[PDB]
Amino acid sequence: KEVRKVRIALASPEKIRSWSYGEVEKPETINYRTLKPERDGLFDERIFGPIKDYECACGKYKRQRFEGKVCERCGVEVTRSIVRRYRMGHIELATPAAHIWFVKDVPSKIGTLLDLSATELEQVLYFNKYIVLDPKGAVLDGVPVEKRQLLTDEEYGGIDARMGAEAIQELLKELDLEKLERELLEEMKHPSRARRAKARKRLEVVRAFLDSGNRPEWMILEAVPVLPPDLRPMVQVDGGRFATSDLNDLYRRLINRNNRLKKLLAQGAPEIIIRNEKRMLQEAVDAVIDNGRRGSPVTNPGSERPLRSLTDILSGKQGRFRQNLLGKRVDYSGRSVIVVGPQLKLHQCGLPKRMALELFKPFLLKKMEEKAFAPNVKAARRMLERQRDIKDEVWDALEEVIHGKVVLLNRAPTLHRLGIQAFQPVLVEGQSIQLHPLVCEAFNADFDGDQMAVHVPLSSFAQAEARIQMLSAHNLLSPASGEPLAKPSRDIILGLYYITQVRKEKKGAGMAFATPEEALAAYERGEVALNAPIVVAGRETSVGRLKFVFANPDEALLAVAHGLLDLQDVVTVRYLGRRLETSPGRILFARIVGEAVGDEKVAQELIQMDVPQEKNSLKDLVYQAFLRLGMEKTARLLDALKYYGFTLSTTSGITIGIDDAVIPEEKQRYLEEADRKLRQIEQAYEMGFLTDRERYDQVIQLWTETTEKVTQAVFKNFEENYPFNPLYVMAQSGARGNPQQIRQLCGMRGLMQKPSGETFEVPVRSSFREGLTVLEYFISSHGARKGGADTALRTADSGYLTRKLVDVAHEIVVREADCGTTNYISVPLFQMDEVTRTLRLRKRSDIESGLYGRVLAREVEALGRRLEEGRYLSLEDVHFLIKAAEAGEVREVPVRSPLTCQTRYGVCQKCYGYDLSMARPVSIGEAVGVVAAESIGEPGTQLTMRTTQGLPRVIELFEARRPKAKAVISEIDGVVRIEEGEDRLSVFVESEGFSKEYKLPKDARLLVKDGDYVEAGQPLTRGAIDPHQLLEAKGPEAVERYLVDEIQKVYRAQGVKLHDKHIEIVVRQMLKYVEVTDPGDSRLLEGQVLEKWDVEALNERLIAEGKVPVAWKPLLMGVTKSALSTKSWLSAASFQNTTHVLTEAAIAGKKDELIGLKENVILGRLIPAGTGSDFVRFTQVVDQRTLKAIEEARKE
Amino acid sequence: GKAQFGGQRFGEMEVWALEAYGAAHTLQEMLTIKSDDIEGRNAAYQAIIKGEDVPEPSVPESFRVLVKELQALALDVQTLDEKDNPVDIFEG
Amino acid sequence: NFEDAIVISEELLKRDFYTSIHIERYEIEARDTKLGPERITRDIPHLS
Repeated sequence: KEVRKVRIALASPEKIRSWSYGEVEKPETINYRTLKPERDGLFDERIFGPIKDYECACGKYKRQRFEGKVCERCGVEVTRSIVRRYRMGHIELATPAAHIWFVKDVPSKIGTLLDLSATELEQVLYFNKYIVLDPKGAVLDGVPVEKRQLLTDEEYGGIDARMGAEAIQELLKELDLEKLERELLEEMKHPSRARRAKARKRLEVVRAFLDSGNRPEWMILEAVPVLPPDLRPMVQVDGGRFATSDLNDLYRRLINRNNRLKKLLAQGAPEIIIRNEKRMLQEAVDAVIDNGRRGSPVTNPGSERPLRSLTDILSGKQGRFRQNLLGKRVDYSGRSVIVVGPQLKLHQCGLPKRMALELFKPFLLKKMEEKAFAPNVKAARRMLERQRDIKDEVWDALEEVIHGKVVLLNRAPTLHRLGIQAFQPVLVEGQSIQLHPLVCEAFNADFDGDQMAVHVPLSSFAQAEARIQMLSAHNLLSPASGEPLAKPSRDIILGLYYITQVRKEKKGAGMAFATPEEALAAYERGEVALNAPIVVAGRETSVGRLKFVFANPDEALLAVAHGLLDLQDVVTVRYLGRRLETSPGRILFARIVGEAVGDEKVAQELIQMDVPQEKNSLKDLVYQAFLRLGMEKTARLLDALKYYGFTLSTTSGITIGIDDAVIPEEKQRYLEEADRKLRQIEQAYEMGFLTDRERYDQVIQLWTETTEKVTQAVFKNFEENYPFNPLYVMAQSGARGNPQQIRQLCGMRGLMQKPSGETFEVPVRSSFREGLTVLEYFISSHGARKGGADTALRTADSGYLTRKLVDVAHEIVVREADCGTTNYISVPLFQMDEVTRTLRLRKRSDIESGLYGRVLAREVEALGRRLEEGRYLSLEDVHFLIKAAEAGEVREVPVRSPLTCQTRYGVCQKCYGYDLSMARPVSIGEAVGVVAAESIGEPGTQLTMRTTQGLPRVIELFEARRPKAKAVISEIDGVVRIEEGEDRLSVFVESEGFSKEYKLPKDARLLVKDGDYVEAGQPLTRGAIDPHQLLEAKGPEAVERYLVDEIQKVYRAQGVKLHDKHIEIVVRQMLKYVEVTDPGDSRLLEGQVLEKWDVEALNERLIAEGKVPVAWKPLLMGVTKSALSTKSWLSAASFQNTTHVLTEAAIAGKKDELIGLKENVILGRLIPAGTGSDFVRFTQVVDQRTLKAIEEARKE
Repeated sequence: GKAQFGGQRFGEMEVWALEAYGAAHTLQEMLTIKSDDIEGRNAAYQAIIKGEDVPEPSVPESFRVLVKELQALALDVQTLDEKDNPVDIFEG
Repeated sequence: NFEDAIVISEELLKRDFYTSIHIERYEIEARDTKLGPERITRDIPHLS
């Protein structure tokens, strides 16, 4: 049977000994000259496991069987060389102990459970002498002296108590357990409430020891164990000088003392000394355990280096907890520079022979033997080591070697599941790695020598896991926002456009006609006899419209074979079933799409048959296509496009010849008539028409008005003349170029932002096409670096957001189908402008990312269609509801989301659901927990970090900290009236009776005039909206709503798109905990989990009626504070100061259950997800005929 | 790397996403026979030399390590299942 | 040349146009030990 929990019990003397196998009740260990322990010590193998292969220290039967190896004078049990990695040891100590973690942690686990003047008392209860007053013994020497403590050194009396830990030891033991459940459960109802506050806290350790099964006492160590050797190594450096684990030098003096005093007591009882000695006994352990503490770090004779300790070691910074989720190094790895894989079909991938081989040595090998060639395994090993220059036959193998299995890839800062994908790698020259286009997008796959990785999976499992879950091919869409990603672009586009833009000429006006102008036999000949050209204006036609009457798409094309037209002309041609105007160029697109699509007809469907193709354009198709066609196909499409576009995007040879960097003739007249509006605002200033303020805002709002003219103008000209101009087209289509940029190139730049956010009233007339001058540069400069500080400080903070995020919901997973809940949510379609207050529906996207794939909770009627209760609404579907409200017939689109969905430790399928990015109801087990996280921060990237908005808020949010200027909130409901002006500012929220004095700092921008009307917890002043303060007086959901949304607001304000769901999921845990009042079992506060509260608050009134419901309240945590209180510890560690966590924990039993990711991973289990879930892994496959040889051995 | 070379790293991100996909094993095989768990790497290494399923590591190194780095600092750190019962986490 | 890639003509290799010379520096240190001093001779066993 395999694991299914991990309970941390305490450390017992009896048990510390129980283990240890040996008993390093011996000196130091090593021997340099002769590698050997040291007749009993730290390495004496006899007590642990054998250093070598099975064998003793002298030599015995390294026989596999018999069990129980030892000797005459060589008792080195023969059971391999590894076990040196767990078998512990022990130094049965001299007398008392203190595992610091109960002394100087945070609460002082002992100096609490027993009071002992918080601190200073324990502190003086061993070291600094000071004697404790233990027993017995009738009590007052010059004053009573209350069965409790101390007495000062030369503050006579005597002892009949002692000192050292023995004190606190026999102390703990003799200490009524339950009575304190009464001596505290009497000072809990009749107290003052000042220091009768810690009263309770006593129990929290108390009861923690009781209903736990863990005894105290043991806190003082009667056994100070010894970790294994193969763990605190003694490796040989460069010859004879070694490198101990640094820890081992601690355990050192730890024995050094326990021996030096172990003698003093055997002989020579000089009191004062015995004292000055034990003082070190602890300080020994003290160090060893948590060296660093107090103010004196151990001084290795020489350096001033602190040297680890039991603490440090476990203390992340790769301390057994973190070290896992931070690194480790592969066995079948290999990285490299990446390069274009033009040819490469999607799913395919790079990998040059050179590495490609070294990264497969294994399989190759055997496969070789299994082939007539290369006799014996190892024998083979020798032929691929004959330096270089391989043979022929070989490779062939390497091929039949990989055909079938895939590899994973990854850029530098991976970020999303996509950040890695799999591909049927292929052998290929050049030493760099070849990679397919499309993908790029994901990894933000750049091409400037960047590199990626490649991991090799062996498990008949991991492999399958990959391609069916990680093939770029099977993964096309970004859960991040249910839209494509394998989106052709930054070229592919360019191509497609050109061949689907069509032309427009002008040497011909009085052209077309409803009734043939003169004739056709004429209209045309007028062409072979100059003037109006093929395509051109008209009321109903262009020469082409007649010159070319094509039957099949073929012809139209076969035409282009001969220099008649150029794809883009408007020719008459019968496609499928009718007459069509389109170009040889547009039509082709289709077929292209079509064929490789499979059905030349449904194709035409999705397609937007007439209009220049582009980013947005296809994308839909893209998505679309997928919609009504299996992923399989979807790809091929994506593919060819890639191709077809490419080769095309080149046959049509476009380029960049500066001249093409067009400047709209109206530049002059514009920079001319504008240049003049200035001599009229400065010569308008000469007098007094304008203040220095009314003035400066004019030269500014001046050039920007003209600037915008430059922009749009150079563009208008860009459509009526040169509609095929390189630059443009691009920007138009998807290729490259945004509205902005282009400008700076051709028309002009504008006004710059000073270093302190100002703007010189002097513009940048020149445009890059022109050699911008000396000054304009020195001022246009700031921008790139003050905007380079972004790419700067915005890159560092790894995933800062990401992490914190993660830690929280790594739990949350599809753990069931339908929480079963009726409860739903009211989705906001119409925004409420908190300023104008006037209304308006939301913008396109938002919506989608609010309803997309949501689940209806209470059916909806509108326009005649009826949306039953519970149907995954499709984009189309949501699309609909959209027009539905434009047509207003519905206000809040009710839906089942995660924000609620009760399943607790994960999410209910029909809640959230769908958007597997795959556009299909969410399959069970998915790691949404992450996913959410994942997505959310992926944009954290491009979020401005200048400071409020962007990232700087996100923190504020998730975390939740009363931002600057709190924003005055209406606690209650009522009326209002403002008072005073230019002295003492404030406002008043006076309902009926209670006129709440709502102040203002003398500088507030309020917005709820003087009179108005309301309802509970709301944005009064303006500014912000505090998390906690709200909640409290308005409920938990409420906040949530704000949260996400709020967050979203910035995201939206930066191009961020992303299903809301995600953000939600996060939020969820933000609630997870609640405080307590009127209890029925645990402490009267202990923060707490919802479910835990109800499987106990819906169980102490149902089957086990009585006690008390044990209510709670509204409690808010933030990622941070969050995780921290998560019940699990293994995970609980990894943060702040682990000590604490364990500390407390250990004490009471404390179990885990290993339900989570970060959980089962710190240990390296088989993640409770997907394949490692509870619904698709406990399945046994049958083979039709091998079910009837299993049906006759069952009825016997 | 004396004879043959290199040894690629692997970070959290990697995992989380790995987590992103129900990459179960792809995750586990990425945390074992390809790094610490000495048992495996050899075990596995051998495994292909003959071509078998290959891994299936008993219980990941690190788990034991830690538990031991634990006791190697007090605290039993036991192990139970679904019925809450004694484990046998080290068999040696 | 996609996204930011570039094509080349074998031509340059022909003319051997873009070629770089590079010298890697290798070093070694022999120490004094308890197990004996670390010499360095053109004599080392099993080496064929």
